[PDB]
Amino acid sequence: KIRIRLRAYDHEVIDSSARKIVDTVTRTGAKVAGPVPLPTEKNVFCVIRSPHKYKDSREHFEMRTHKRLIDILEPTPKTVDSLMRLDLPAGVDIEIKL
Amino acid sequence: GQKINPHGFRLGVTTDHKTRWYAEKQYAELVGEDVKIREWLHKNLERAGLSSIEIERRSERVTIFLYAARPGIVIGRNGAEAERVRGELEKLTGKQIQLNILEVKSPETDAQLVAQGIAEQLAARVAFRRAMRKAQQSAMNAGALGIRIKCSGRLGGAEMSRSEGYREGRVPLHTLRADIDYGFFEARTTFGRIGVKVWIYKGDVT
Amino acid sequence: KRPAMIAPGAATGRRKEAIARVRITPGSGQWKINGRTLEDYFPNKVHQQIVTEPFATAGVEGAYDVIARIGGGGVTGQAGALRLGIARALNNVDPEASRPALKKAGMLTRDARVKERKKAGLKKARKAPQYSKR
Amino acid sequence: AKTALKVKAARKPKFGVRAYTRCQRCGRPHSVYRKFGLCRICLREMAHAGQLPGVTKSSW
Amino acid sequence: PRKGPAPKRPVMVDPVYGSPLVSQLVSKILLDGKKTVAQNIVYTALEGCRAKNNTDPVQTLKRALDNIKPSLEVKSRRVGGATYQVPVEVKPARQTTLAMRWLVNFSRERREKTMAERLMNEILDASNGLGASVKRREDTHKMAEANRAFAHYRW
RNA sequence: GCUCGUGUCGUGAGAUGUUGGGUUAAGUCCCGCAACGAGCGCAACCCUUGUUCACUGUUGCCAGCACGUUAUGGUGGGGACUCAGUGGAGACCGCCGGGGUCAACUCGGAGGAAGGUGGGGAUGACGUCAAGUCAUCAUGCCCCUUAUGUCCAGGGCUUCACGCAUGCUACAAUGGCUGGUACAGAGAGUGGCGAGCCUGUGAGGGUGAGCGAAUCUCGGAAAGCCGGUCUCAGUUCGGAUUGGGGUCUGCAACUCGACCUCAUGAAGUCGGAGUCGCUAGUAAUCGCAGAUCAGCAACGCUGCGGUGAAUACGUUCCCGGGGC
Ligand SMILES: [Mg+2]
Ligand SMILES: [Mg+2]
Ligand SMILES: [Mg+2]
Ligand SMILES: [Mg+2]
Ligand SMILES: [Mg+2]
Ligand SMILES: [Mg+2]
Ligand SMILES: [Mg+2]
Ligand SMILES: [Mg+2]
Ligand SMILES: [Zn+2]
Repeated sequence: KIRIRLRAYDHEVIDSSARKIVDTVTRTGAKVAGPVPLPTEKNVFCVIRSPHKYKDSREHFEMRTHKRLIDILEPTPKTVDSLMRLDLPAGVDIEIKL
Repeated sequence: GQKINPHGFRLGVTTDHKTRWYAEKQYAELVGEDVKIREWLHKNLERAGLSSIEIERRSERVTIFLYAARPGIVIGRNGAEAERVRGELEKLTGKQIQLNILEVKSPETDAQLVAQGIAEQLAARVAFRRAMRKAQQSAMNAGALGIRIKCSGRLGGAEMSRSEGYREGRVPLHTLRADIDYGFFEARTTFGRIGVKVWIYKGDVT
Repeated sequence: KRPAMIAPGAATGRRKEAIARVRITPGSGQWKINGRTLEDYFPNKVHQQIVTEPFATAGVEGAYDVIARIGGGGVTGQAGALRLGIARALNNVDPEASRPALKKAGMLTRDARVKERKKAGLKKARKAPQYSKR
Repeated sequence: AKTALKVKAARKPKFGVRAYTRCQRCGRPHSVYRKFGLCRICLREMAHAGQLPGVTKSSW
Repeated sequence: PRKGPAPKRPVMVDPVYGSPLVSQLVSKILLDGKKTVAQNIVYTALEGCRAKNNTDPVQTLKRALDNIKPSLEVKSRRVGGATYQVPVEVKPARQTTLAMRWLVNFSRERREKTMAERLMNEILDASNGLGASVKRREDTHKMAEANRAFAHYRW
């Protein structure tokens, strides 16, 4: 019941946000499933290092998306208001499935 | 010619990204507006001296941290210049901009402002050796553990290009735990432009 | 010197990107890997020896049943993972009578040999494009 | 790139198939990534400077 | 290499015949990385061997290998302005390797249709004392004897 | 490896440090020493892989428990196993023995998933080549300004007596064809990935769920194994070329797209002098995925796993480099 999907690029801020969510809902009772980590999206970009005629030397980059999942077993409309009104860091987004 | 950018090398390890937002269907357009914001701010606020522009987004609302040595230019008189630059920012982007301007505690220790000053002196036609020595001495008076400055180009208005450099202390570029601040600027002279690069070893971090 | 102990047990095995969940139990010595029998899942004697020989080098012999759940990798990698899993199961069942010989045979060890990654400017992990001077 | 080419690429094409990408910072028409616009050089330099969130060097 | 003698990978034994020789034979056939194909060929050849003679196929393979094993072979030497063919004694491992390589190559060169019993025919002929492999062993020994005068250049 | 501060030597450029002995992958350390120090490089810190623990348990997993349409962990449920991903542990010549004047190191052994840097990546010192890029961007000066700006249609960048280079497919039987049947990893997806059903020889078309995705789709892995068949034939090898009939994308496939199908069936019998890659999960081969991208000339590139070798006596010779 009540899904919370957290996505960001830094696992430190992911973990901090998940801890804040779970400690908030708990402060409002509502027992909630622990933050379960989904597989991290791993996009890879290869780029010719030089601006011209040098293809054998290249640079690789990744955009790792870290995802965590929270279940709010207890309905608790007070926790509903809390989870819609609290503030989260800009780097992480929130997805609430009612 | 073959050296990596220190900031990119230490990105994620010790230093952090200048932009903090998440978006997976608009990523390109947010990148474009960020580029527009940064170009506009750099082109219209040279006088203040920009260490960094840090961009955050929550929901169609953008937040700009402007790390400047002298925010007097940015704030103008009683925030008039701050209001006008914010208004130009809404005009440029179309979103709600919350702009805040922060000091740099040690401008003589921040590499980007050091490159700013060295390039300004070179443009004002100060002897490059004297400028580099002054910047180096000021950095070590502040208390940096290592300075390295390199000016490349038609130094002194000459014809051939040189790559004159100064350094003392320790600047371990190869060490990832080493906190190395990197700055770069271009002195626009009557003879092309001079590239000034500055590495400053702040210390060691975990 | 003692003929070890029969005793149930379980372990896990891994080799070349292949995972082997092994559960060894007293029995007749028959096999069932992913439901199908040994002669079905490892259809040929090419690499049945590599999975049977843990018992041969242990005191117990083909009078001791095993159930295997195998995932990932190819046939040989799965064989190696299953062998390591059985070796570890025998280890943690009887760590005194089968441990010395079982480790000496180089079987309580997981070889980290994994496919080396491809590298930019090279056709494969180490193969290089044909150099052509002038 | 040429300014006329940049504005022509920006404007809606006559036929849908005639559109193309262009580096949104640079104007470069080759090697433009759909994920974040930009181009080869623009991606490399901006990722090094740290304006692209989530993008870091990969050394797996 | 400069640093020193690189370690040798241990040779495994054939599960069926219980001899490292057959494993070395399959690893020498072993074209394209197809171990199963190579040892299907090898097992078929050995079974054909035991079919045509009652003796053990591993024993007949061993006898063929001893009949193809070279004792000494000549190598090029850059002494002076002309090249020499210095005869050098061959260690047991090197000579087993040479015998296996020659067996496999001449089996591949034989005129019969299929590789399996091309190799079977070559093995039987070598064990008897005939064939291209034995001929090459005799020729290399003959040329070593011809150039035997340079046994003092060994280092 | 390249240097510096101070000292010292020399009229001076300069030298010493940085030579010597030993060692190391390493200017890595050790010993002695007119040197005493420091800095950039080496190493380590980072990423990934190999062992293990704690925490969490869905979209992942199913050992014990209860049904499921027969059936599908489908179900309640479970923290065991696997895995996912956060935080820890683990390797340090740390222990034992020998060598090593000792000392650095070195050899052997035990423990251990791993032993002497465990494998791989990121990382490229002072500088060299007036090396490449004014065409990614930026810019000094010079030049164009009813044109060297700029818009458009058509053409060209795809030409072809030739030469070189990098690849692909081959020349077959360790193979071709055909039926059946196993085992992956890493990735991508809403103008997208598209299942299922119907239709067509097929490319495809028509309907069309599901999935912003550990859920749904791409999906089939191929090599391999097993049965049948071909029987050494320029072939049931090879698939170039050429003729016919099509499909799809696109405003539009003539120049100049991919694909399907029918027919055609070229050179090629293992390649001269010469030359290239590779020391292990490597070479060899086998398929898969992605970027760009309406489509695609992609056999390219960057990755991914499957199968999986032979050999290294040695430094004499060839090429490149290091100390004196
Ligand atoms: Mg070249
Ligand atoms: Mg296009
Ligand atoms: Mg290093
Ligand atoms: Mg030039
Ligand atoms: Mg110009
Ligand atoms: Mg062309
Ligand atoms: Mg996605
Ligand atoms: Mg090597
Ligand atoms: Zn660009």
